[PDB]
Amino acid sequence: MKSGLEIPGKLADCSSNNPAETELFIVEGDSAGGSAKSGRNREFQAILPIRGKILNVEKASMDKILANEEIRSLFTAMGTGFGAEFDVSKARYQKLVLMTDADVDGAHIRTLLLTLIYRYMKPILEAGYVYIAQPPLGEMDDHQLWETTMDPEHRLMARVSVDDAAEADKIFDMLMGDRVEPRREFIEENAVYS
Amino acid sequence: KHMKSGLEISNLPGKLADCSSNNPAETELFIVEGDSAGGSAKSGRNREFQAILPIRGKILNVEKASMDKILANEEIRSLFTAMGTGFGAEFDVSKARYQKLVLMTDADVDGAHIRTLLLTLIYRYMKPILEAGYVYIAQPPLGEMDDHQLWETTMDPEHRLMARVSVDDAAEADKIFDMLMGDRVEPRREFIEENAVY
Amino acid sequence: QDKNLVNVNLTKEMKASFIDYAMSVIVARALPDVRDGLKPVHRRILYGMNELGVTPDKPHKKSARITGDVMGKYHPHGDSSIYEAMVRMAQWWSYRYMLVDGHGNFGSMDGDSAAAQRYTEARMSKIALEMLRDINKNTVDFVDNYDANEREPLVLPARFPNLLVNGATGIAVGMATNIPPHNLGETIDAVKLVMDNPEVTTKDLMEVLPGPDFPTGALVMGKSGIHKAYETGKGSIVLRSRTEIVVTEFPYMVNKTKVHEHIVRLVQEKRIEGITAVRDESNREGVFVIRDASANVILNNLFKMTQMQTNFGFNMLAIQNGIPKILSLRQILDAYIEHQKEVVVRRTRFDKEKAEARAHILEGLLIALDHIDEVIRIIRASETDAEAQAELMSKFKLSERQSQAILDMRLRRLTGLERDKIQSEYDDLLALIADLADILAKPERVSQIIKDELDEVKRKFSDKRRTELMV
Amino acid sequence: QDKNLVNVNLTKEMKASFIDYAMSVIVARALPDVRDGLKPVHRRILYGMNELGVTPDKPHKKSARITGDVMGKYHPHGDSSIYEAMVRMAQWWSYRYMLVDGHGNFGSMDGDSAAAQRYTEARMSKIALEMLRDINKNTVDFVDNYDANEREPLVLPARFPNLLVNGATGIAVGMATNIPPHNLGETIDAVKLVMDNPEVTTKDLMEVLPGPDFPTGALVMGKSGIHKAYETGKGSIVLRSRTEIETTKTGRERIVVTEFPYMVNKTKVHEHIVRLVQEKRIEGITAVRDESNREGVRFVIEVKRDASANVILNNLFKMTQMQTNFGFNMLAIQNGIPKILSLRQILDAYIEHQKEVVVRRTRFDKEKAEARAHILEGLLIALDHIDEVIRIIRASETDAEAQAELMSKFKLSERQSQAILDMRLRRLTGLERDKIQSEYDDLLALIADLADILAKPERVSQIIKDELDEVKRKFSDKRRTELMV
DNA sequence: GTTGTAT
DNA sequence: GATCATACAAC
DNA sequence: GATCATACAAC
DNA sequence: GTTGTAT
Ligand SMILES: C[C@H]1COc2c(N3CCN(C)CC3)c(F)cc3c(=O)c(C(=O)O)cn1c23
Ligand SMILES: C[C@H]1COc2c(N3CCN(C)CC3)c(F)cc3c(=O)c(C(=O)O)cn1c23
Ligand SMILES: [Mg+2]
Ligand SMILES: [Mg+2]
Repeated sequence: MKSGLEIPGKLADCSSNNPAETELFIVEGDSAGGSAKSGRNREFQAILPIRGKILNVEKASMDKILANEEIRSLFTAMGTGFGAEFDVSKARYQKLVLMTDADVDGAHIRTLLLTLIYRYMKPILEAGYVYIAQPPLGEMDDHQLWETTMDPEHRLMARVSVDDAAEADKIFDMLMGDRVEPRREFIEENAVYS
Repeated sequence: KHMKSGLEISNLPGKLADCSSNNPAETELFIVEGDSAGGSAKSGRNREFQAILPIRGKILNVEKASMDKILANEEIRSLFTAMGTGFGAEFDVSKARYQKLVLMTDADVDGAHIRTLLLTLIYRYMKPILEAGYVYIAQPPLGEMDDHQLWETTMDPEHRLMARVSVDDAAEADKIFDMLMGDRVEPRREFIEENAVY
Repeated sequence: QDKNLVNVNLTKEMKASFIDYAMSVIVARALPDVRDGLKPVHRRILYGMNELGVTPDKPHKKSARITGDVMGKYHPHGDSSIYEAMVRMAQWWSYRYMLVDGHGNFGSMDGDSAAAQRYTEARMSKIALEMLRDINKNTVDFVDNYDANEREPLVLPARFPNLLVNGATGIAVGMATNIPPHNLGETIDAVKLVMDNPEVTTKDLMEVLPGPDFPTGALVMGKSGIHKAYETGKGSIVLRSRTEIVVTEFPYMVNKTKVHEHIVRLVQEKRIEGITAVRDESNREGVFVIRDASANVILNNLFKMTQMQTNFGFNMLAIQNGIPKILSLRQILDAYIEHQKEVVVRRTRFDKEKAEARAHILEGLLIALDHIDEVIRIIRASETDAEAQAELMSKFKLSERQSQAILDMRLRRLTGLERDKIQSEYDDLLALIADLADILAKPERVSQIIKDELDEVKRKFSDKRRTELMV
Repeated sequence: QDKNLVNVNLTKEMKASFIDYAMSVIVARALPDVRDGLKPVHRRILYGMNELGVTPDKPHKKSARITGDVMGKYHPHGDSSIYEAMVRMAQWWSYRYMLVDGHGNFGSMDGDSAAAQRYTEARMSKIALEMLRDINKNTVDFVDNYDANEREPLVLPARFPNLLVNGATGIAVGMATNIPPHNLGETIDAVKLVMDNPEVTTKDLMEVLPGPDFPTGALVMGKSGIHKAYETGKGSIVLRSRTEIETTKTGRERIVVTEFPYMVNKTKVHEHIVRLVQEKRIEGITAVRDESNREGVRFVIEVKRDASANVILNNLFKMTQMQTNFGFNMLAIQNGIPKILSLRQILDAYIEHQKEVVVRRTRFDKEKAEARAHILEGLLIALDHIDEVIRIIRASETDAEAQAELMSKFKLSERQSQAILDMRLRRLTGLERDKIQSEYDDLLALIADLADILAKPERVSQIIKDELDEVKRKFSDKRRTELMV
């Protein structure tokens, strides 16, 4: 456990210093942040709101990437570093949970956060530190989220595991890629409307 | 006649829908509250001699504000920048960009407050302007008003009714601000209790 | 260059404009009504939820739905200004007795704001319903809204001493009001005690009402202030935190986080030793943990330097009869009692007039059902419903209404079992009209009905005392 | 740690999450419906406004109110997103035919943002009322709202081709639509044409529907793309600001702009010109003054002596947004799926949705007319046998027995019997019958007519055509955008 | 600075 | 959505 | 209230 | 960069 008095504007940090039990919850907006922050067990569970839609790095200029304030917050939280400074052995959290809303928009933010993690935090995903919350989010009380998704004794997590990197690399490039035509085809192909 | 021609740098406030003319003897500067009204004024203002300068929120009460705070306020700053008059040991009434400063606040009680905060600023840090008879006050018959509505009722000089802010006794003036705006509450409390018909 | 220009003295405009914003901010924004102890916003949110049908029994509605209405109908201001007020009426730390039941993020004790009106939905609180009881029985005066295309109540019935129970605050113009919360039960006790022995005294009133009872609990050191406060309407009191070094309860309107942040600052500035650690192990089911330091010395310093101990200055200012007044405990009780009496009477009169009206039309129907053969013969012979009414009125000596009531009679109500069904109702009304007539005639009953209906509230909504008074 | 943990494949979850958001946006946000040419939020605002009762006849209602019920009953998104979408369909320059009437600062062409909701009030536009006509006669299917405690319409009646007339745009995922506004009267003439002559060709159609008719006006350069768009749904068009050269009072040229292209901001172009004039990227400009009045657009670019206005003009047309291209991408939702439709296909779509709505109404009108006359037949018999009827009623203890007798004695249905039991004594006057008779007689005619319309498809189309001519006759404009080669 | 209805 | 200044009284 | 970055396609 | 629905 920490001792405080030490020294992101947001990100409600926990009270322990054991990146083996501690957890970071990346929720979207301070609407879901308060609910999550007001019943998280501030001992091994910290929250960090991702304001707005995360930048799609699979189509962004590595200059605009190093510019985004949101991606700097998430990296600043983790404490891993970036690119040549990637130090998985220094991650402040052994569990990064993606707790986006249960709407489509949240589903979108899921893909963005995943592309960001897979591209510029692969070592994290390769080590299995990335999970995905499984809600049944601002329209939810404190005890409601705690007794449903945030409590370890209960709840249900989804460990992100990559199988065929090639397939993974291909997918992102297809969906989050620059080429649009390929993406459309995918829509036309794997999509049932009526 | 003399008029602007774009291309100019100006370096004026980001807001301020400055007019086209450059005659500080015909043009007019409208100090509105919020862009809700500013937008109505900005569009439908005869963009030739009427400029719109939106003031956001409640202007700092100079009577209770430290000078160090007055020089930091961007709201009052943009104003002095719009007039081009100058501050304190530089206030040149002979260098003002407008000879008609029309205070046009909302027709609500809150509008009457901003109107109060302004006049104190204009009388505390722009006295020369008021002593020159430039400060006027719109007399509407504002956000909930269309373009043609604003102009046809208060912005058109052919049908608008304005009021010239004149000062009688500077002694009685310095006192009214010291009471109504002064850091003193008791006096202001007594005043309200004495001059208020519920 | 203007055509019709006018001159306006500076001092004249200043005095006019200022008074205009002063009165408006005082008697219509920042100060509560001594009666229902509400200020225009809260009263509009309540009457809003009411008309919207977000009653405690009905399901919640999205705040955007509520704010949208309260704004487009009664309160001509910003969503934030409303939704923000609605959010305080739903926080246990803010109101001693909440006036709203919302779902979703409604803020935290740590200063955390509420969520977006697009995520949170809410509805009246059960106890809040008492604020509106019999609102639709002419118990309150109504007025036109700013748009002049709607009507709103000047005050709510307020079947419980809201002002004293929940408190008031605060900042106006040239004056500010600060009233602390009290226990629902204790207050009611005071109300009754006054209705019993008007010759009561400050000391006596304090027998059933110790003092404030803040929704956070904590402790109030000293009692001398409470007295002078209840007697003059102005006074001061100290509020300390419940500790055991762990802190269990913080003072009124005090933030745990802020205290935490400030405690950290005092730790890194030779302002206190011992400070080994300072954590906040507060859960969703309770609240803040903090050698050779004695602690009692460092603990005594924290309360005298930080915010763990604050002073609450009594300044009971409300709006009575259109004017702001510094009222005492008695002045507030008498003011509430009088408002209560007006409502029971007003309500009683309302029922009275309805019953009597109902009986009048009931007497006719009977007359008609008795002579259905002639009544129908009269109608059948009648060409126009206008003539049909004149005849019935001339024959059976009936009034325009009674006659109209007869003409609007469904055939299915011309059966046998019907007559006796109207008689049974009619008979019951005479007893009602006769009972209500006695209540309006006997001031004693109205008072008793008040006492009774209060104890019913104290029995359904009263809490246990949270704030422990010390000396 | 946890107890029950599952394992998700990155590629697996990715494709799932994306496919969800992908379709979500396509069929439920970005692209509109080919029939009413509306998108969820626009349709929810219109219907919502209908329920709030803010019709052309009734007075305006605070904006916050409108968005308040629309967000609380239909559109499960941010308040701003609704109010924004509402304001837009109230701007003469954003909507070729506005669907909303606002009161107060609803923004300006110069990019000005409308005032706060706490200031502006709105309502339906007289024409928008056509988008809802017969909404309550079961002409449109409804479905549960997001909350499953409110019922909303999948599509609207839309008694005028709102897709072509007001256009669409447009950004979704993997796709994006872009359709230009047209002239009401013209669009209608096109719809009517395709109805009377199915063998019509794009050329034949373009004879009455020349092309785009944008709200601001301006000019179109090259019709080649226009025919390409109508025949394939994809095409490129060149748009140019209507201009004219004037001679100043001193005797030098003055370039005057009166009608910028569609979706072109005057001020944005004014700032663009200054950045180019002060950058030496374009010389010859004496000044750039905006003399636009609340009664017209006047953007003047005065040229200096010894300078060809024309030379500067073309430079402006080539460098500023004073001349731009319009990417015809006529993509709309049809049969649940997004499709790139031609002009004919979009018309055929409208005519059909038009036939359906009419029939349903006719049916709905019939079923009602008949249901009534049935009750009228009962009331008559009852008013003919009032004595015996009243006898049966009074001699009955329970209504169940009273009704049962009436049905059995006069051979009446449960509906008819109840009707008789609910008759007011006032209905038992002399003049009352002759009234109920007239009504009944009138119903037999209506039911006859309505029975015919549903028997003759020739009458349904004729009813449509006739009703279009009326919409046209009442809301049609004069063409604003001049097409030229 | 902080409290709460306001611009 | 989050964040920015300010009036107004009173510790 | 005004402003701040972002997804998404096409140009 | 700009367009228009979304976070
Ligand atoms: C959902 C929130 C997300 O954050 C937003 C923005 N940011 C993204 C993150 N940046 C760090 C700071 C700026 C923004 F610039 C604009 C809006 C906005 O207009 C908006 C709305 O509902 O209308 C809502 N939101 C916005
Ligand atoms: C009326 C406007 C005036 O401007 C405002 C602020 N500013 C003052 C001027 N400053 C230059 C920039 C910040 C502000 F910080 C907050 C609010 C605010 O919360 C708010 C509301 O209706 O809830 C309304 N307004 C605010
Ligand atoms: Mg605010
Ligand atoms: Mg936005």
